Amino acid sequence: GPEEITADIPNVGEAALSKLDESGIVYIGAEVTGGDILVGKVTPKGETQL
Amino acid sequence: GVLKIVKVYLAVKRRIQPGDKMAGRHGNKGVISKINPIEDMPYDENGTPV
Amino acid sequence: TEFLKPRLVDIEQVSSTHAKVTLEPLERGFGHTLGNALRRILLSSMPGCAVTEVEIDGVLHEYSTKEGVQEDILEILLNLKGLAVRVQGKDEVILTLNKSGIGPVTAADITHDGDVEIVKPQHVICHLTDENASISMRIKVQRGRGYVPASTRIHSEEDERPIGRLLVDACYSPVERIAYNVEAARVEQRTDLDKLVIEMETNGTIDPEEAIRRAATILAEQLEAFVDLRDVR
Amino acid sequence: TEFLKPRLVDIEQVSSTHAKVTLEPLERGFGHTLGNALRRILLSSMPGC
Repeated sequence: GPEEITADIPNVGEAALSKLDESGIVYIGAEVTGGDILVGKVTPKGETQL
Repeated sequence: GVLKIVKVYLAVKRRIQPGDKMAGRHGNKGVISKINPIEDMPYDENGTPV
Repeated sequence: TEFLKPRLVDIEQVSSTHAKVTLEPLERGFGHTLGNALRRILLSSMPGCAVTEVEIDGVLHEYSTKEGVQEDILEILLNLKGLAVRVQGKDEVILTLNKSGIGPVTAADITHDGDVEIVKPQHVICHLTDENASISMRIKVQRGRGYVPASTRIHSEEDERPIGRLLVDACYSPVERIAYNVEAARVEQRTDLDKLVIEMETNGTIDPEEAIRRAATILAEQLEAFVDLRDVR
Repeated sequence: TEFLKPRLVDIEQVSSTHAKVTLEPLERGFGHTLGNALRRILLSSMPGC
């Protein structure tokens, strides 16, 4: 399937989503460090077989 | 194959730390070893450190 | 037989910046023993109040340009690190700078506070190039010891979100240059005693007598442990 | 403002005359200013007969 830039990322808190806008891209001027999310991106993988 | 691209531009400001390579114009290389306090810096009689 | 204690004699101010204090009753070699040990504590761990956090008008980050000012935001931040001020009963104060109109914006265009003393009202913050160009800024000044670079000031985080709060590097310290010279001082009767001429240099935010006392204060407090040795852990 | 005073200080003596004390933690550069100023007074101005 197609990959989404949506701000909906499995298993992440608001502190991650703090630095992000509604669209999933970091605000201009947010000072960032290692591990911070610049662009939210999600790729389809269905029926994992856990 | 690419639907969209987000290019983010970070401005990192790095100062100086042990390990940077520095050289004069005369072919004298060097790698900063320790970053010393002004207290341990050699000074002349007038008191201006080096 | 026993010993002799020193004292400070004439503290001769020359400029608000630089001055010569003197200490007369020094025994043999104690002028050197002190002068370097004092130079040590003088240059480093002296309290000072330097600007820390600066939030301006239309600017998201230090890498932008304000329409109407020929100084890049980064360069204006750098100008602030060199603004010398002094407060009294407040350990951090936020100063509001407002100005507009063509011309230089000096350090005297800010808003005075009870504890605000601008020691260099002529200090250039930035210029202003267009008739009706206007700049408002919140300048957060704190007091502390040593050198705290802006980098080490990002680990507490915990929502310092305000995108417009530009941290600058903390230079907290008054002292610029310290030099000591010991010339031999003979009080009329003693074999040989020495003087201490300590020639210092300052940003104008501290008077010599206040400084040299709190300097000497830390010494005995560090020697405190030193005297008896309880092998403490 | 306020300052640092050390802790943990072990004096491991090798005979009653000679010894190695160690004292940590000292702030930046305070190790020399003390170490030298006391070396100064021990070697120079100490009373003895």
